[PDB]
Amino acid sequence: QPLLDAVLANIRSPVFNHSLYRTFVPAMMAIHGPPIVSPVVCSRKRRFEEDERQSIPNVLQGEVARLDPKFLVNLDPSHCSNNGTVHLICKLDDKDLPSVPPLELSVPADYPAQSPMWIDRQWQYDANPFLQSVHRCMTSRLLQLPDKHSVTALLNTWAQSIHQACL
Amino acid sequence: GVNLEAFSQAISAIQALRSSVSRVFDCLKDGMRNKETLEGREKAFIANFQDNLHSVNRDLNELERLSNLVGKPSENHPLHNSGLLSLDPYSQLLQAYKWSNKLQYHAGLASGLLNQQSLKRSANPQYVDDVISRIDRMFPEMSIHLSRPNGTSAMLLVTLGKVLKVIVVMRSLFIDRTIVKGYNTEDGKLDIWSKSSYQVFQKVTDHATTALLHYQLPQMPDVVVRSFMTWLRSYIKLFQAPCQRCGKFLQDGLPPTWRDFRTLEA
Amino acid sequence: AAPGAPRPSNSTLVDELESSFEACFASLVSQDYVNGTDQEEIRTGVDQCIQKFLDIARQTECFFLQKRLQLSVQKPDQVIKEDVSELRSELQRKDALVQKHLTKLRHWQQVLEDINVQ
Amino acid sequence: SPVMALLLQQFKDNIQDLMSYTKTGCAFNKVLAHFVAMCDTNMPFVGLRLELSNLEIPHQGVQVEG
Amino acid sequence: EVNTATLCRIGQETVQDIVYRTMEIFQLLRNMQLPNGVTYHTGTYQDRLTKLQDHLRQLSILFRKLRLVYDKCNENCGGMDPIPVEQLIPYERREIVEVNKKLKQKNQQLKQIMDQLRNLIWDINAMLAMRN
Amino acid sequence: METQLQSIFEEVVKTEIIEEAFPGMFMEDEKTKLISCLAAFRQFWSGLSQESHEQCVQWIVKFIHGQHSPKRISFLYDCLAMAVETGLLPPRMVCESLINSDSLEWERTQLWALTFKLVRKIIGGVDYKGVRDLLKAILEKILTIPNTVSSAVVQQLLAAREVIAYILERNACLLPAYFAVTEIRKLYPEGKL
Repeated sequence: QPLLDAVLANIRSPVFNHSLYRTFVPAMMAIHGPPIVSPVVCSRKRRFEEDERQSIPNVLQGEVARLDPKFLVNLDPSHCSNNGTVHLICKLDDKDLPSVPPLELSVPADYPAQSPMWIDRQWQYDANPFLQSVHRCMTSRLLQLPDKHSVTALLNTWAQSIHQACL
Repeated sequence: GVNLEAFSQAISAIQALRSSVSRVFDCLKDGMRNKETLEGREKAFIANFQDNLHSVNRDLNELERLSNLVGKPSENHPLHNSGLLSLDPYSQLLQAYKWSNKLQYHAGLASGLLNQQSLKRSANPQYVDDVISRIDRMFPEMSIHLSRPNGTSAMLLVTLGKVLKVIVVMRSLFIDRTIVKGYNTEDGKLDIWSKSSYQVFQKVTDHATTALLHYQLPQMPDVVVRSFMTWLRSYIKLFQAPCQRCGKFLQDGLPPTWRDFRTLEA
Repeated sequence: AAPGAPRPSNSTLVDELESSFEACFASLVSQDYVNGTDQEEIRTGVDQCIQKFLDIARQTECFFLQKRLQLSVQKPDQVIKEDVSELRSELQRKDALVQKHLTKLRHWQQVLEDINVQ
Repeated sequence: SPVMALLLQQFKDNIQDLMSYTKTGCAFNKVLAHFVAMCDTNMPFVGLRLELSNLEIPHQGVQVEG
Repeated sequence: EVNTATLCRIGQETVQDIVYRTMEIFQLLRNMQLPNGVTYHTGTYQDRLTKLQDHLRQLSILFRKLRLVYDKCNENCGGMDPIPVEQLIPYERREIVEVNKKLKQKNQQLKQIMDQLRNLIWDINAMLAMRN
Repeated sequence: METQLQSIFEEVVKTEIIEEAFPGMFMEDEKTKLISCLAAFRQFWSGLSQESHEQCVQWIVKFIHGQHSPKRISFLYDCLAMAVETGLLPPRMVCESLINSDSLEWERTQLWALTFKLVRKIIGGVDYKGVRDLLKAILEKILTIPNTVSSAVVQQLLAAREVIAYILERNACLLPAYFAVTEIRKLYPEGKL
């Protein structure tokens, strides 16, 4: 019903938003008397210094912290520092049979991709027939993985293919 | 007298109306702090009017209106004010009323949240039973009766609305061995054990046995039999089946969680 | 000093249980007038009191269990003596139940002979 | 409601006995129980993953430390 | 006469009983209506008053015993005081064992006796099934 | 037509389905099924107005950069390269269709690396003197990049320099280099750094 104040606020185009002060605050401070509605001091520096500057994007850090201790990830030659951010050089040190460490180079944390790249595979897989079967199984599983993810999905599929294709 | 809650709601509503008026007049006492693209904060002004539209919520009180218009001049309260002027110490009565109500609600909440018991275990009367049965019989549409034809145990029968009467044998408490029989009953000369049903009432008896084994408390059989009677009386409708259609199976009856729903749903 | 990360504090977990117990009871009785109006203001206090009570009871039970384990792994002779006492108590309870059942059976034999006497 | 025919050929029989010998271990409960409970505990999780794929990181299957 | 482990168990049972008595006093306070309500003028009123009086006296004695057993457990720190096996949890006695074996044998004998007794009881229940 | 063909190809290619992906025992198709899909696609588009096939070729790229699936992108690139090797799918058309409209400079660095490895493998693409034109577009993608991107994508993005160096070095046996000069003149007007 009181659209008059609405059309008046619409009229309030000029920059001098101080006439409303003299218009309203006299009666407001008269009938309401909280001159200090917040006498608590408020002086904090918003941005002094806050940055990691000493590691990779911590997203993959928090991800890899969840994985099973049977996966041992290390650091490769420095080519995945910030943008690529991942050189998944992992060892499956556990009670199961060991194998060749995967590469699994994923992309920036935006994740418009996954990890499996398999650079050093060309000679690591075709040499051993059993490892060749392992690679075949791992490829067939990865192709059936809809939009696999950085560390969890890739490493899980790799381990399950390695310990399923034993036969 | 739930009208007290309605009047409290009206008080909260009018206080919210006053607060909204104050807030909108205070917001009008300030401009665009930092917009830099458009003073869209003026739309919040319109939003503030919505809170002023909450004044129409106070108009909802007209539905809650006409709560009290009677005689009864303050319900037997005036003793010293309208009576002996020298009797000024009256308000002690109201103080005691408030104290008792506060204690009641406090202990109620305390017992309700004390379900997390901490006692591991306990290690280092037919007249009372009939009286408990008669006291439990005090609810409407729940005509029960007992006869004890055989044994010192209790033989109790219940008939609420239909011919679906149920018998429950008790041992002065924790009445086990339930048997429901829809439309016949006490054949021969006393209660029977036919337990015949339509493949659904037998399921109801299974549910009752499950509840008895479930609602069994370590002591205080009064609360036990009270929960039992409420759980049985909750079957007065048998006409709705949420979480599914009305025909999920032969019949959809299982209110173990204070609400009926479609059967075969655990 | 309280809002910070460090928090030096002692002299608790002994009488603090009784303190927390008596806490949510003075609101019921005190040498102050009690306002004749209340609506869910008591629940906000009783829930906190009850959860603190349960927490401190669990703390005390954990302390007792820790002392139990320490003295058990240190000196299991106490555990052996406790098991012996439990066995003695079980035997005594069994003997008492047997005596009561025998008394009941003898009484029933007597009344059965009396009933058969006709 | 027609049956959505998605067989998936998902079965291990009779190599389920191999999975049984891989672990420490007269009806055939030991295999049918596995084959029913795996789906019984998987379907809720795969449904949660499907509904949660909208927000972020719907990676499924990470066991609790094995 | 150390009875230290039994003492700790008694303290645990005592705090459990304190919690249960708190629950009980709350459950008995919630049902304390107005005196001149219908009929409970003073009889049940004064009855539950004396009941809660005994409750509080017993609870005070229990708090006394709790303080005493806590002081005893504190003073019990004699020899092997640190005992770091708490964080290091793992991952003659012949006469006592023989007495335990004899007790279990007597218990098995009494168990067979109770089995015969309950067999006779089931038989009597069967007879009553034939009753009129 | 083209829309139905793309729908059929997507329904055939998208064989990945995580149906009860729990660690159950529910029980190299990457080569035989790939050839089967390639043969089905060739038999479909063989009689589907091949005159506009090149347009549909660009439509193929619509599905190329759709999924992220780096292993699947590599597999798709390999199978389409093999299909080109069967005489069908002329290479110039498919490379021209794939290079543009999906460059995504640094947006898909993995897709960039795989696409450049593919075009390097298919850099044969024998045609008339109108081949170096594609090189122009390549340089365009190198132009939309300041050399201050990231220390990680250095050898990853180096596939561009690798393929261009291969092109210009094998120009002794690949294509006349003076045409390459007159093509790169579109980048520099006789000295432009």
